[PDB]
Amino acid sequence: GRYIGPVCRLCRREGVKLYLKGERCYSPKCAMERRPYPPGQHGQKRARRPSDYAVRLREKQKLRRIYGISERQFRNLFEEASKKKGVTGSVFLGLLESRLDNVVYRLGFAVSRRQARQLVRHGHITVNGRRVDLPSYRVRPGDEIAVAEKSRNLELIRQNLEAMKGRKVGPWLSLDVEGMKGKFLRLPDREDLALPVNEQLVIEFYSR
Amino acid sequence: DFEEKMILIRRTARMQAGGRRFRFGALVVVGDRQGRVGLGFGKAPEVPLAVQKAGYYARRNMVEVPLQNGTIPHEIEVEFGASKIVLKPAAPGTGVIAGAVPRAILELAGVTDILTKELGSRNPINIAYATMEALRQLRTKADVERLRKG
Amino acid sequence: TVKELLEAGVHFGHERKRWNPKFARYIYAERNGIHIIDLQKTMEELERTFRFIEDLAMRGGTILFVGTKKQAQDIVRMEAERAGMPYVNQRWLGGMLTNFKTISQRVHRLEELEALFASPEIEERPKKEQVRLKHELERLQKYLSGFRLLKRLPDAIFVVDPTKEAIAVREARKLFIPVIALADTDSDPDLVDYIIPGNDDAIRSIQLILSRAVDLIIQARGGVVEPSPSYALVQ
Amino acid sequence: MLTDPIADMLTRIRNATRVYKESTDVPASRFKEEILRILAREGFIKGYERVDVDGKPYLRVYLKYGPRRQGPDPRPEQVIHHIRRISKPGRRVYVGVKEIPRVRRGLGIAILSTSKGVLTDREARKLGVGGELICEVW
RNA sequence: CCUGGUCCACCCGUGACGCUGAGGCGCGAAAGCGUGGGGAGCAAACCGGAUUAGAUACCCGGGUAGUCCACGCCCUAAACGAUGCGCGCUAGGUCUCUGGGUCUCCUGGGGGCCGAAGCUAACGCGUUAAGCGCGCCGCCUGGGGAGUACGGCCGCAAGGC
RNA sequence: UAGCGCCGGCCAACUCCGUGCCAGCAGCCGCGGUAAUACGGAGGGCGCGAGCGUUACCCGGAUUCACUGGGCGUAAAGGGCGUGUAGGCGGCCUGGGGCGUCCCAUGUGAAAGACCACGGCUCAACCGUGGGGGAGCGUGGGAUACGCUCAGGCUAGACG
Ligand SMILES: [K+]
Ligand SMILES: [K+]
Ligand SMILES: [K+]
Ligand SMILES: [K+]
Ligand SMILES: [K+]
Ligand SMILES: [K+]
Ligand SMILES: [K+]
Ligand SMILES: [Mg+2]
Ligand SMILES: [Mg+2]
Ligand SMILES: [Mg+2]
Ligand SMILES: [Mg+2]
Ligand SMILES: [Mg+2]
Ligand SMILES: [Mg+2]
Ligand SMILES: [Mg+2]
Ligand SMILES: [Mg+2]
Ligand SMILES: [Mg+2]
Ligand SMILES: [Mg+2]
Ligand SMILES: [Mg+2]
Ligand SMILES: [Mg+2]
Ligand SMILES: [Mg+2]
Ligand SMILES: [Mg+2]
Ligand SMILES: [Mg+2]
Ligand SMILES: [Mg+2]
Ligand SMILES: [Mg+2]
Ligand SMILES: [Mg+2]
Ligand SMILES: [Mg+2]
Ligand SMILES: [Mg+2]
Ligand SMILES: [Mg+2]
Ligand SMILES: [Mg+2]
Ligand SMILES: [Mg+2]
Ligand SMILES: [Mg+2]
Ligand SMILES: [Mg+2]
Ligand SMILES: [Mg+2]
Ligand SMILES: [Mg+2]
Ligand SMILES: [Mg+2]
Ligand SMILES: [Mg+2]
Ligand SMILES: [Mg+2]
Ligand SMILES: [Mg+2]
Ligand SMILES: [Mg+2]
Ligand SMILES: [Mg+2]
Ligand SMILES: [Mg+2]
Ligand SMILES: [Mg+2]
Ligand SMILES: [Mg+2]
Ligand SMILES: [Mg+2]
Ligand SMILES: [Mg+2]
Ligand SMILES: [Mg+2]
Ligand SMILES: [Mg+2]
Ligand SMILES: [Mg+2]
Ligand SMILES: [Mg+2]
Ligand SMILES: [Mg+2]
Ligand SMILES: [Mg+2]
Ligand SMILES: [Mg+2]
Ligand SMILES: [Mg+2]
Ligand SMILES: [Mg+2]
Ligand SMILES: [Mg+2]
Ligand SMILES: [Mg+2]
Ligand SMILES: [Mg+2]
Ligand SMILES: [Mg+2]
Ligand SMILES: [Mg+2]
Ligand SMILES: [Mg+2]
Ligand SMILES: [Mg+2]
Ligand SMILES: [Mg+2]
Ligand SMILES: [Mg+2]
Ligand SMILES: [Mg+2]
Ligand SMILES: [Mg+2]
Ligand SMILES: [Mg+2]
Ligand SMILES: [Mg+2]
Ligand SMILES: [Mg+2]
Ligand SMILES: [Mg+2]
Ligand SMILES: [Mg+2]
Ligand SMILES: [Mg+2]
Ligand SMILES: [Mg+2]
Ligand SMILES: [Mg+2]
Ligand SMILES: [Mg+2]
Ligand SMILES: [Mg+2]
Ligand SMILES: [Mg+2]
Ligand SMILES: [Mg+2]
Ligand SMILES: [Zn+2]
Repeated sequence: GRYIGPVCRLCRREGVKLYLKGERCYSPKCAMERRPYPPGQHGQKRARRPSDYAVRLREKQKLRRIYGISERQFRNLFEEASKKKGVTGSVFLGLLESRLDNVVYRLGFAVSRRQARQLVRHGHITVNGRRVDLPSYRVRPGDEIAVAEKSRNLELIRQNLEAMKGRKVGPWLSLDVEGMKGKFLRLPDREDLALPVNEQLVIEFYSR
Repeated sequence: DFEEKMILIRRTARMQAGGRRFRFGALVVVGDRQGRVGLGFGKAPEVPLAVQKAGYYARRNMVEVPLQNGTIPHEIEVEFGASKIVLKPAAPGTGVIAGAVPRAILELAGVTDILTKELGSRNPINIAYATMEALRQLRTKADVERLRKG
Repeated sequence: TVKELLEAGVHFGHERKRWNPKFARYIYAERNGIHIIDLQKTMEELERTFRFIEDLAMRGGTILFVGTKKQAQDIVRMEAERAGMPYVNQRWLGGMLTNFKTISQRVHRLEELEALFASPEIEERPKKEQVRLKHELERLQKYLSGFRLLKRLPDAIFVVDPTKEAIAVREARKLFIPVIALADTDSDPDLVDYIIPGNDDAIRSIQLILSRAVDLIIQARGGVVEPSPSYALVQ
Repeated sequence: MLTDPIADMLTRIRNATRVYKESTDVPASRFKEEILRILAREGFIKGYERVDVDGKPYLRVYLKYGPRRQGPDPRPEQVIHHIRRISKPGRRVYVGVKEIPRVRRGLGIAILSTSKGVLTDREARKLGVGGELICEVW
């Protein structure tokens, strides 16, 4: 499914500016920079005080639509995190960040997460030399996420890695722009992520 | 400095020659999330006045909660009327698992991980009073050894 | 401060009935169906009570004297008309402490009417108001005679009969105000923070206790005052 | 007669402390005395002593209370907030060493009768033996 | 006249002989049944008089079974404190019945009222607990259908469990 | 290739028209008799997505058969009362036994499954390897506070 369709309507409905197109969510064209109200005929009307279930559902939907992961994989990852020892929320965020498509996005190979998903699915991304075409692939600490030697001549990768010159990467990632590769150093901490999501709200949403 | 959240708002009715006349009641919890909570039930002919009065009464009735790493020091069990509240400490990463009323009361108290259960009557007023008395009957190890000095 | 042997008539309590079991610790024995107070525990508690009174007085605190038993009214009305501790004499109005702001508004109206009768505005707005406000000021002075001195909540209260003045005691408990009281056998000592186990019906007991207490108050602030002119109220 | 003398003693202590009594007399027995040893050791009571009533031996338990509190209800806080018999006649409760409960997550005690005497939850756990779960006190 | 229970005082005797109690067994208001007797008053059914729109009622005049007795059945109830029994523990005040005692009063048993703590959804309970505990038995699991049907046991029947 | 359900409250999502206790909807409360956010259609929205709904069944919530964990004055519930059989329960002290109870050691607890770790199919599902377990029962040895039993003693219960 992948929800494929309009994206900045989620930028509007969630009330927080999301980055689903990469660019144009920074440019004054996101429609969140100019239309912050939710979509539909009844978007500009006075909003009623939402229920607690409303708040938790909206927060979980925000966190899910940020990564573009379906409800099935999302709930499975949450249950997997809850089975493990440690804080459920931080482990859940580390699991979501460990996805191959999200790592490709974080490493600057793609401008958006869905563009990264298409780059992975089409075999333009390799892991430790071997080609991997699975967005749900879990990257372990130490894996070298590289670009296919046959794909390093493509225009989009040239553009993205030409813009990545001088740009800093996450504290848990390393980037080699000349070799067009990177390394997943460690699992990111909660302080490492600046996501506008309260993970405890999602934990309480699935606690029901 | 003080967070304020309403539990429930209801409209009661008294009978008078001519018809029924309404009066609004509202529960309000106030907390600094540092270990202090307060519960208040305010009644007024209109809703905003009732909410303000409940906030005043809540700020007037405070309870110091002995938090121990975001959780409770020991499991408690309080019967208020027919409503029973059961509280139990939890390890971090668990979250607050409670009904709406106790979740709000404990969140405003500064609790982050706890396990609760409502038994008997599910009345929100009595459940709130039972949770308040539960937080009031909390003792620390320091308090325990203080009571057994002799 | 020299009331060791001069306690003549304080040991007499109430009858066998109309007592409180919690007072049994402060009772010596029963002579002719009348509870008699233990003479030793009387001064035993008097030490601590008068020590608290001295500590609170030398710090500049205010004590509210409450008396309505019709046997201590004329005594409290002058023992508190000494060093400026206020008093309540005719009857204790519900909410004088918990609803202190509204009673202070009543006091504002009292001094307002006192200012109107001090200004030449008495003649305007003719005799109808000149009688209405006259009676209003009369009853305001009747009820708020000593209470008008309280600018804020008192730091302690003094009671003559905590059973007769139970409402004032309860209001003091609600506001965490210390409760000093001359308790008898018909009262609950647990509610009293500083107990004085004496008699509440006799006039000499009340006169002795309150006179020595106000003397201790003025002694804590220096300038020992002459003996109180309450002896003539023996009648 | 008394069906459960131990529960009778526990209820005597409960009813005594609930009215803030000075001491309470319970019909004396070596078992009750060995329990009162644990009580006075853990600070729930000021102590106990053997006494004699008109013809028969009793045990005076001297109760313990907190400081007098402020505001309404100045009655002090109870030192024995809760004392409940567990292994009653007709349903006797025996637990292994790995089945000894932790009362109030440590703030309470559990009195056990084991083959090595009358112990507490932590005492029996340190000794490594279980037995009859007499009562829980906290 | 025969006879049961119970309370107190003395501290005399036995030495845990105790508590509860599925079944079983017996007692069990009134009404009702059988046999015999009795039958004043009352009185189902019934005979009438009124009232009423009608009055198979209330009101009025009569009146049988019955009410009564002996013997044998029947096993029901708002059989009610709508609160099973026993023991211990937990403020008092007042009224009363009944003992004992240094007989203003104390102490023991019983019957009421008000109330400490406490309990209760509340009303209320509160040393005669509905409080705090322990032991044992009985019973409850939404309302109607229904205390009906079936089966069994009991009963002369009505009918009961 | 994108579909399916929902948008009165529980429960996330609102307007227009049609209809007029009609036609219908409905898990529960309930909605419709002229201006329906509940019927029917449309627009819009919410939720999932190669699925979405429905029905049936099981556990859950349900502390609503209450061992953990409920009750019986007035809400369902104390037997009409007693006598008493079996059964359940048993005041204080000493000793013997060691049945209940407890402890140690040991055997048993197949594999698969479950849990944890690593690894193999590009991931996963799936699978492999290793690790950790565990009540119960058998055996040997030990403990005796409590419950039990036996023997004796005491008088506070009980009876005389
Ligand atoms: K290719
Ligand atoms: K309670
Ligand atoms: K005949
Ligand atoms: K009945
Ligand atoms: K007599
Ligand atoms: K039609
Ligand atoms: K519709
Ligand atoms: Mg977790
Ligand atoms: Mg977990
Ligand atoms: Mg505290
Ligand atoms: Mg209850
Ligand atoms: Mg319920
Ligand atoms: Mg319900
Ligand atoms: Mg075992
Ligand atoms: Mg430690
Ligand atoms: Mg003898
Ligand atoms: Mg003998
Ligand atoms: Mg019997
Ligand atoms: Mg029977
Ligand atoms: Mg009969
Ligand atoms: Mg008859
Ligand atoms: Mg006959
Ligand atoms: Mg005949
Ligand atoms: Mg006649
Ligand atoms: Mg007729
Ligand atoms: Mg008529
Ligand atoms: Mg006619
Ligand atoms: Mg007649
Ligand atoms: Mg005749
Ligand atoms: Mg006949
Ligand atoms: Mg009756
Ligand atoms: Mg009955
Ligand atoms: Mg009933
Ligand atoms: Mg009874
Ligand atoms: Mg009596
Ligand atoms: Mg009463
Ligand atoms: Mg009370
Ligand atoms: Mg009341
Ligand atoms: Mg009782
Ligand atoms: Mg039924
Ligand atoms: Mg039914
Ligand atoms: Mg029926
Ligand atoms: Mg019948
Ligand atoms: Mg039949
Ligand atoms: Mg037959
Ligand atoms: Mg018939
Ligand atoms: Mg018939
Ligand atoms: Mg029948
Ligand atoms: Mg809604
Ligand atoms: Mg529909
Ligand atoms: Mg269904
Ligand atoms: Mg129309
Ligand atoms: Mg319309
Ligand atoms: Mg509609
Ligand atoms: Mg649509
Ligand atoms: Mg399906
Ligand atoms: Mg179900
Ligand atoms: Mg269940
Ligand atoms: Mg449950
Ligand atoms: Mg059911
Ligand atoms: Mg149970
Ligand atoms: Mg129930
Ligand atoms: Mg009965
Ligand atoms: Mg037997
Ligand atoms: Mg027997
Ligand atoms: Mg024994
Ligand atoms: Mg036996
Ligand atoms: Mg032995
Ligand atoms: Mg053995
Ligand atoms: Mg296995
Ligand atoms: Mg399982
Ligand atoms: Mg692998
Ligand atoms: Mg093992
Ligand atoms: Mg063995
Ligand atoms: Mg031995
Ligand atoms: Mg013997
Ligand atoms: Mg005798
Ligand atoms: Zn955008």
